[PDB]
Amino acid sequence: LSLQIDAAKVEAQNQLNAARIAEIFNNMDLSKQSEFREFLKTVASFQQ
Amino acid sequence: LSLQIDAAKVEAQNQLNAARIAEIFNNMDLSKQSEFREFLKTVASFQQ
Repeated sequence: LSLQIDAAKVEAQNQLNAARIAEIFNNMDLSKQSEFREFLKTVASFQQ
Repeated sequence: LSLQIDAAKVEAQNQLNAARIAEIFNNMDLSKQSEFREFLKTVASFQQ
């Protein structure tokens, strides 16, 4: 049951951490991609 | 069954994390490649 709780922790940890990882990545990336686009769009503008 | 749930977690974790990894990479890269192109295209423009 300890090994279990250990798994339970390792899992909880992995889960909240999963959650954390999943989130951070999604937030970081999606947003990042989209904003970088702006940057490009503007560099463009600027050229003209 | 615990080892199983442990695998189930390790797997769930690996899965959502997989998902996370797969996504972030794809988003980060595809987008990144394409935008960097813009940059080049413009540097070009600028030259002229």
